[PDB]
Amino acid sequence: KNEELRLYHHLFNNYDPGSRPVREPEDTVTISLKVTLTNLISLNEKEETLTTSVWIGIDWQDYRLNYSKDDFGGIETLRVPSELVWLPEIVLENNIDGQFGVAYDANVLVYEGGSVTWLPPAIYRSVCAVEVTYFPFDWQNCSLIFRSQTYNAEEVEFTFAVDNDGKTINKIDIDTEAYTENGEWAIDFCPGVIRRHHGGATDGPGETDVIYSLIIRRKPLFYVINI
Amino acid sequence: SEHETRLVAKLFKDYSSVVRPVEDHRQVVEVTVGLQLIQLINVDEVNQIVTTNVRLKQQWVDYNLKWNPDDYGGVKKIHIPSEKIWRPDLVLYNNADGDFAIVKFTKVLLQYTGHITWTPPAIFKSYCEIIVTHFPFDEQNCSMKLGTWTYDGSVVAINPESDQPDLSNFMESGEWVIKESRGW
Amino acid sequence: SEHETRLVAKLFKDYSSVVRPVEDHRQVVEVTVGLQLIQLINVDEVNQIVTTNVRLKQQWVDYNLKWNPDDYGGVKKIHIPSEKIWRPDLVLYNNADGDFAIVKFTKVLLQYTGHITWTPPAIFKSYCEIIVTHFPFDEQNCSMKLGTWTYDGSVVAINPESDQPDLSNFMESGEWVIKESRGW
Amino acid sequence: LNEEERLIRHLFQEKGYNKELRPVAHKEESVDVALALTLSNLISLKEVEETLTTNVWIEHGWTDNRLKWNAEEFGNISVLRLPPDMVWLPEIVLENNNDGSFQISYSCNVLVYHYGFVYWLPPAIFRSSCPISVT
Amino acid sequence: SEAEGRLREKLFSGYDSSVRPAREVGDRVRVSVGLILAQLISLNEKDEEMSTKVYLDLEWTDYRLSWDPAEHDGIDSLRITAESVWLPDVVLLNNNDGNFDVALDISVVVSSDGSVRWQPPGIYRSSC
Ligand SMILES: *[C@@H]1O[C@H](CO)[C@@H](O[C@@H]2O[C@H](CO)[C@@H](O[C@@H]3O[C@H](CO[C@@H]4O[C@H](CO[C@H]5O[C@H](CO)[C@@H](O)[C@H](O)[C@@H]5O)[C@@H](O)[C@H](O)[C@@H]4O)[C@@H](O)[C@H](O[C@H]4O[C@H](CO)[C@@H](O)[C@H](O)[C@@H]4O)[C@@H]3O)[C@H](O)[C@H]2NC(C)=O)[C@H](O)[C@H]1NC(C)=O
Ligand SMILES: *[C@@H]1O[C@H](CO)[C@@H](O[C@@H]2O[C@H](CO)[C@@H](O)[C@H](O)[C@H]2NC(C)=O)[C@H](O)[C@H]1NC(C)=O
Repeated sequence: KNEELRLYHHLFNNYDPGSRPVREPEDTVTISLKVTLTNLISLNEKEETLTTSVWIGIDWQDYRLNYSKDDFGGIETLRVPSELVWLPEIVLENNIDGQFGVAYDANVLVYEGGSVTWLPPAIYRSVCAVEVTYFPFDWQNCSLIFRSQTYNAEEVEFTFAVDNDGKTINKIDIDTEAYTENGEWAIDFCPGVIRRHHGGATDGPGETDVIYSLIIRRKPLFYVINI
Repeated sequence: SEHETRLVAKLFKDYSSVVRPVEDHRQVVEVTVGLQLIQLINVDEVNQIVTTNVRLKQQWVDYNLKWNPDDYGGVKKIHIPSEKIWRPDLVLYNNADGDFAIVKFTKVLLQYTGHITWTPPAIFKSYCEIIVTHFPFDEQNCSMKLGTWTYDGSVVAINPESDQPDLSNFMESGEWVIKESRGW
Repeated sequence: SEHETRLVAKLFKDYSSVVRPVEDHRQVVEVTVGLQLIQLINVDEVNQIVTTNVRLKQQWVDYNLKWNPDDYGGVKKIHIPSEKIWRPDLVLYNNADGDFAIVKFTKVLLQYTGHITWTPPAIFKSYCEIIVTHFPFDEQNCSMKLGTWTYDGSVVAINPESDQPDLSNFMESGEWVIKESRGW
Repeated sequence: LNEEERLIRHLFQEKGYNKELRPVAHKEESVDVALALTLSNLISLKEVEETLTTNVWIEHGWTDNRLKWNAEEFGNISVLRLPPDMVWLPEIVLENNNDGSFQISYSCNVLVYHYGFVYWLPPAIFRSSCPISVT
Repeated sequence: SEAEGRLREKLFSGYDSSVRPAREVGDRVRVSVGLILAQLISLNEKDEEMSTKVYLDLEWTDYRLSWDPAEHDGIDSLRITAESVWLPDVVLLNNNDGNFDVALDISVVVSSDGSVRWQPPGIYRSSC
């Protein structure tokens, strides 16, 4: 008898994916976020659209999905479809094509101790206003803004993921070995910042998001040689 | 959050999304409609089409979706899939070649009073008569006519949330300046 | 069809597609993977994307999908929808702007021994470094990295069916000649 | 809306409405479907692709005697809005499309009147074949 | 159409649309394949693809979908949504855009002897 089936029925026979993983309503769910860029596909100046391929890494705790390996034959990880668990519903707010969500609904990994990890890949087409003044010798500042589509800052908050040494990864992660630079665009900088706002008395509930700022430089060789 | 699970099981045991959400059929559903313009994506002068990114904030009370917070562990608001409940069917009456209605069914915020706020995103492609007499120094008046496609005023009433569209989160355009905006 | 109807009803009575298809969780799922290249659709040098038409033959064994043919009128093989069963989640890691995983869910051929063959089609749009130094007489060494996105080698193992991609049903290209091909 | 809830329960659950079956007493009868077209706007006529793009509101009118009721036994209700997936539909398509969109764009509610008339006004964006005489 | 409802209920009790109809192991299902060309939309030389609009014409016998008309008010044929019956998985193998299937599933016409005729529309982009 596969112990994965026993664990799956133990964690999900009584589980509501529509309710947040909080014991009290006023509690907040802390979401650790990393964004990894695999490719910068293009920057279309005419449509002012940045097309990128990324995978988002989202970690959090769900006390209802808590189990010990000793009670389940030494299982330390359970892969399950993302549709069966509560999700923070992270979306790219500044998309230009109406596509808010991720490209592929990968399985969530449920570790012992209630830790939930979701690593969906995504293709994003985002608004990037092109500063034309020095084109083709120009550099651009394209933002990627991520926020929960449903929950306010009191319900879900964000923190950055940490590396092995514990240093906060407050930037876009890029795997150097697997990275191929865009033919026309070099990524010079990519900081990330967690913003919180609209916490005023008149405004009411607070709001938060995570903005990454790709500072990208054009390689002007084509325009130099041909035009 | 077992309180929320029990509450949601209670609210939708014998609920119907086909039926208009008021206690008596002779009453009118009062819907407050507000438009937030996020971006003026493009003006197509040839086909006479204005494409924009908008948020269509709709507010209305659902008579049957009420509860006492004290009976459910202090829960005063919840988030519900929009497909599950009755909604007004707002349509862009002057849609050019885009979607007629909302296609992104995001979650609604439901209060214990029964008040529902639903702020779906949409890309509106509207038909705007383009006068090219003074092009490139032309001024264009582009409208977005919104209404309940299948409900008349005697059953569902729509009212504006504000005299003007919300342009607080409007991204700057590199081709157009919005001088004036208004809802009637 | 009565025999196969009864067999299918038996097989999917108590089936789970969530868990891995092993008797013991400490066992590894051995998946044989073979890529067949039907067509080389396009090589976009500007955006560095290679578009190909492919069949991704995947073979494994489902422990719980076995039966005795004598108990079912001699049925030794069947065809069942792929969405009902556990599958490996092969993803093109260097996908550029297409689909990351299989989206066309064609039928799996299931043998009575539990052996599954699943040969879905796909359009792979793979990011690849394009060297234009010798264009128009350029050679391009492009790649397609495939792997189980959410499973590691300790729970699901992938092995190549062959040392080379299957080019037996490859349509000739009017722009490119495949000098060499190999899977590692 | 206690009365429309009761009326919908009566029409669809009590009497067992089957939307797969046509509204006829005998299989040999035919359902009269009345059609009208309203042109909201002519989007374009692409000459090179020979395609006409239009926005049209198709008015469909038919009779379904299974969906009749006395308005006075149900609180003077005279009309009902229903999702189109609950009722039988006369599936009309644009035969001469050239992109593969045979069907209407937005499946809006049907209006069902107490005397059995079903009114349905789905709007659609259609891309149709228009051969071009260039002479 | 109460007679049609009773006939449909009788025909689809215990019917599995995912199981190929073969009364005995080894029986082959004969599928007759024809094509009607409604329009030759284009032949794109740049993309090397032919775009056509067609109606397929598929015919096959399903022994499970047979009945005696005299026992069913003389109903000699039915029109059924294609997803409700077993279909042969006939696809355009040489499509150029990744689309293998028909444009609209529509309805099959089933005769009392189990003969099934299906004429789905298709917009196909094939490699040429
Ligand atoms: C690439 O693109 C990114 C994104 O655009 C750039 O980052 C942004 O740069 C802006 C400057 O150009 C930053 O805006 C300034 O931030 C200063 C930080 O001080 C804080 O101010 C807080 C005040 O309240 C903030 O939050 C509320 C939220 O409701 C908002 O309404 C306010 O406007 C304000 O942002 C305060 O609470 C906090 O403790 C800090 O003190 C701020 O001081 C600046 O204000 C000066 O300038 C404004 C100009 O309008 C003026 O009105 C003020 O009086 C004052 O002089 C700015 O607000 C912005 O925060 C950056 N966003 C990030 C990092 O997420 C980035 O620079 C670009 N890179 C390039 C070009 O290389
Ligand atoms: C998941 O369950 C384990 C086991 O109950 C929890 O670990 C226990 O934590 C308490 C303190 O909170 C200790 O007193 C126990 O000794 C621990 N384990 C044992 C052996 O009972 C763990 O904290 C739970 N995780 C979450 C997220 O609640």
